[PDB]
Amino acid sequence: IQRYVRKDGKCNVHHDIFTTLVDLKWRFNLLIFVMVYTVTWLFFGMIWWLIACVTNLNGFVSAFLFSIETETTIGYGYRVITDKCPEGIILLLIQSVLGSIVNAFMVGCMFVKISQPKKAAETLVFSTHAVISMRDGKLCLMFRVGDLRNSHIVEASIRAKLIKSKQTSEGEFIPLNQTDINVGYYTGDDRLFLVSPLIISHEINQQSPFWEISKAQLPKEELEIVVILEGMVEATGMTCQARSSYITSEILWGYRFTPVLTFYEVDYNSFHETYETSTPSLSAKELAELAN
Amino acid sequence: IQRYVRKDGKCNIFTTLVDLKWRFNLLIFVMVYTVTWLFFGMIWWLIACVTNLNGFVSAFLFSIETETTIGYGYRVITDKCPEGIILLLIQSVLGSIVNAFMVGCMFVKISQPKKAAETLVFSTHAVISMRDGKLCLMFRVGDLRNSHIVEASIRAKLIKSKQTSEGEFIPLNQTDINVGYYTGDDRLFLVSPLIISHEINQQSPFWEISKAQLPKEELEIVVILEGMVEATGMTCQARSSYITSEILWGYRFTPVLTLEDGFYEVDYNSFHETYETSTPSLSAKELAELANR
Amino acid sequence: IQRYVRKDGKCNVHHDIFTTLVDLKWRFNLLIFVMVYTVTWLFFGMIWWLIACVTNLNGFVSAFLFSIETETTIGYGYRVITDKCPEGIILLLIQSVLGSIVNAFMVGCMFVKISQPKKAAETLVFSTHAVISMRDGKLCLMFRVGDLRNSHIVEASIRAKLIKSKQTSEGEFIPLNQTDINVGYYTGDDRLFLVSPLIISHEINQQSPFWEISKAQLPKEELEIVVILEGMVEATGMTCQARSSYITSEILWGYRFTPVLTFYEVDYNSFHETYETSTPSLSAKELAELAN
Amino acid sequence: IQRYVRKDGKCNIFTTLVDLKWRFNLLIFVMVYTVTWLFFGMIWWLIACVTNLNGFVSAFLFSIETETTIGYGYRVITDKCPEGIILLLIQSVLGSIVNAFMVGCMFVKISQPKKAAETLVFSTHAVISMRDGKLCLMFRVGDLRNSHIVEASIRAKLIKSKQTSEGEFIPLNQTDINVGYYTGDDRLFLVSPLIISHEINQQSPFWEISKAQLPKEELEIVVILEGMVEATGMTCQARSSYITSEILWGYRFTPVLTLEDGFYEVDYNSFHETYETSTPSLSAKELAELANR
Ligand SMILES: [K+]
Ligand SMILES: [K+]
Ligand SMILES: [K+]
Ligand SMILES: [K+]
Repeated sequence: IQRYVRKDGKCNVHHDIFTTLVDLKWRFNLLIFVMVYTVTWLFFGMIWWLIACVTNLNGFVSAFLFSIETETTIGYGYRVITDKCPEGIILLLIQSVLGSIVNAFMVGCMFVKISQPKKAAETLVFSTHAVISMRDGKLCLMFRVGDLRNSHIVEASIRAKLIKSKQTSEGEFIPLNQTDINVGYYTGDDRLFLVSPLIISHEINQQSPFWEISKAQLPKEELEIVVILEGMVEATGMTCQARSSYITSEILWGYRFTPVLTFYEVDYNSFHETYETSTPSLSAKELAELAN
Repeated sequence: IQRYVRKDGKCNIFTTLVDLKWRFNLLIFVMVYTVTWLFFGMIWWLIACVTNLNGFVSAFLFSIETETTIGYGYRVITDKCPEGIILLLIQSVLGSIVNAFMVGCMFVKISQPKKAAETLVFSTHAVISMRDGKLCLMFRVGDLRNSHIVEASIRAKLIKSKQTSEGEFIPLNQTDINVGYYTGDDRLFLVSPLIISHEINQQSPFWEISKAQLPKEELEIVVILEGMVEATGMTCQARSSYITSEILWGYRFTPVLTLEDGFYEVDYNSFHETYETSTPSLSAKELAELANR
Repeated sequence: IQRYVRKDGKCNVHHDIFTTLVDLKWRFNLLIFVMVYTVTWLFFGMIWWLIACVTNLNGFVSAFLFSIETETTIGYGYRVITDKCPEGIILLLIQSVLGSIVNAFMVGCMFVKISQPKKAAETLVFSTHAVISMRDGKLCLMFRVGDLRNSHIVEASIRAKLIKSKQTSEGEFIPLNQTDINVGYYTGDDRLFLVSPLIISHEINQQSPFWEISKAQLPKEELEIVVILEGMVEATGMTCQARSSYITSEILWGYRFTPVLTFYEVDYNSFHETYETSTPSLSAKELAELAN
Repeated sequence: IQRYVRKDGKCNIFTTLVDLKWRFNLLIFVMVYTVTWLFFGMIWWLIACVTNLNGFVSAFLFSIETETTIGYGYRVITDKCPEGIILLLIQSVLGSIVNAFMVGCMFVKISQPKKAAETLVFSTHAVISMRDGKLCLMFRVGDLRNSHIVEASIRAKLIKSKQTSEGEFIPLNQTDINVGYYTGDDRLFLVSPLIISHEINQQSPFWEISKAQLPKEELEIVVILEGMVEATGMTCQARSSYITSEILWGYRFTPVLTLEDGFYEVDYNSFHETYETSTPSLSAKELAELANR
């Protein structure tokens, strides 16, 4: 049994032309466009030849240069239009109208491909390990988060899902039952502001799915913490998502994050790195019972 | 009377054009252009500045070649008149306005949020059965697309008539169904088709409704899903509705998740399918009293 | 002392070029554009005349037709470009680049003006009177809401502000102190779905600013209920706002809305109309005290 | 060390271009076009299909007239070569890509959300004083524009260092300041400049901080306001920051609202202004203990 979300953000789960085109390399992309235009010019060029209104046209090649010069609106005036036919005068209209729509679509896509905010999502980095340790009387599940590029994407919001197999009192099996892990939702502390990389901290309370799990129970647990971080880029109001996961073994008990902060200079080497201090090995449940 | 939202989610001067079908959208535009070319072509003829123009037809080819900015140079402009030099300006400016309406209509017609979430599907039925002691109304949602949805989120309303103690009748009362609102669990991480659960508690409009009352009842659950397309800046939306007959009592969804060679296989044939299980005939209210004693 | 928000949605309170242009009539709008283009053609036409590379140009008028034919990219070829000068060849570049930006800006605006969702906000209608009456044991402040056009804008969300003069224990005067009136926020019942016109219902509870006010107290009260309704149009994901107000005298005690529903045919005449039934004249506070 | 957000809200291949100043934005583009015209012009010369072309300069005017789609017809295309007929296609297609980047950069550069809320202003100072028994941190926000903001909403974070009982130091702890989140009162109806209030209760990071501690403290309040421009589909945003010295203790905002002939007059000179009032020297915590006994 392997994981459901990989550290980078791909799902290990199998099943708008714009959204097709964005996922395509420039190799393949440039190519869509050239074709889409040629096939219109081929199509319309063939209709001029079916119309033979035309000036200086001698072969197949001559009708092409016109079709293009008409649709692109160049019109050198070596190949002009006359009045002797009804059919050619009206084709030019249907062409120039359609030559507008096909253009708009292509530029719409061309923009959507370049506008895509998928690039900004790359510098968004998650810590490699999640750590459970004590923090102000309470046992806290913690992980780091931030951006590798300082300028853009400071505003964001974190959420976390917990995926585990489940069986109900009634016996129904829920394979990937997810429940939301509170990373600051009720307070508005999940609305992040990534000046620097921040430690996101889930407080292990009575509502926490980690309530009754101790240091010993932990590795003997088949759970996965999915982490979704979505933020708005600084130069553009366009927002992008970023995911990483944490399987059971990826969570270190008794550990605490290595502070990356030292003018303010941010040390990106220490980012993923963690250290352990003396931390109770007990479930947050039993710690709270003995606290009372 | 009928429903208000169909299974496919559809309900029962610029907006007018984007609401139209493509087939017509283009047809209107063709007219819209001809009528500008007719109008402006007629003004060139009223101006007769012109070169090689002989009849009505000749002024047209110019009007078009001017507005489309082709200009073959068989029909050029001279200087002898004031009127023609300035018309060309008013034409070329107005030729941008018309163009903008078209591209405007494009961008909008395509990037509408119904057309983005077309890959999001809702299960054909809702089901009412027991989950961990609580009676639950459930339906299934799923993305066929691998292109995930940013800030995906579920919500549902119940459209049923009701009457107050004071004798006030509300013909089409709407009360929101909780589908994870208070916990955050209504913000979906939607990869595998999820089974959304409304826990029929005290606050549920389904609190008092039993197995034998279910068919006799007259109501409509509307299910709405809004996120953002990961790749575009534009929103996606998926609606669906469950009328009283599509809400199966005492049934469960067939699991769509299987482990197949370092990957998990989702069977979308099983997506809609449901199976019957032993489930109480009482309302969630009446079960609460039984368990209370 | 008059109101702060008028029934239509204007504020009785005194104090991006796109947002300037949207508010302008087509009379004035068409006009901005024509000017913006002429002034570029005048400017660039004058630079061709400063350059005198040119073919068949005789007066001021001749340089204009070129400047236009170059910027609009027409180029009839009665006025072509030669090679004898460095200056003209490079101007054409600066023109065609700037002739792109000035165009883009104009079409950007032209779209933003037509795309404006201000029109859809018109058919959005509010009831003329707000009514306080009993509804399932509880005293409820109620008002109607809906769209005059059936097709578009069914999804919306209601919120309500309450504006009243205020003075703190410490003596600070807050002239237009607003507090949010719960019209279904905590439940998600404020997320409307306007199949038909709906009665929005504020439950007068211990949190309600109308808690301690009875039928007698009501007219002797200097309060205003601001009502913001914002919804997304059906054909376009573009969303628009719509406001109406309710001053103290606009709220009828003992009254209940006339049901507009009777296939389903919606009776838009009865929309604003209301009727009174036997309703307790007591503050929701004292009614709850005697209920216990 | 310095702040992270300035008073004006600004902090301390495509995104690279939209982040640039206009002056440069255009300059880059001029190059971007010349280098395409140079490149393609050189391919026409490598092709030498051409009419009236004599030197290097002649191939340029064509390359441009072809890419810009001008085409004067002094330099036309013939049929004798295969190579030239097909280059023109690759050129005219690639001439759209470059154009799209430019318009792309336009649309984006202008409709960025900082540039929309430029009319939203924040008060220069924050103030800490008493309101209806509760100690309150307040700041003022205001729209100079009459064009209102759809779904306007306030939020604030406090950037202060702290240390846990277990000896864990958090260099730049962020804890959200409540400015109406739980009630809905953080959704602003923003016409008149509002005085946003954080009630310094048990949950406030300012709970324990007194008058004499205030200056000695090292923290940063960040204030963020997001709504939508009523007229455009695009978002607007206003940031500002209040460093420890901009938070006046025991002060109050001067009222900006006056009744003047069937209308109300807002004085924006008074917007930023504050006045001192008798206010306790204790923390909101210590006042709570005094009142408790
Ligand atoms: K052209
Ligand atoms: K041309
Ligand atoms: K020509
Ligand atoms: K031409």
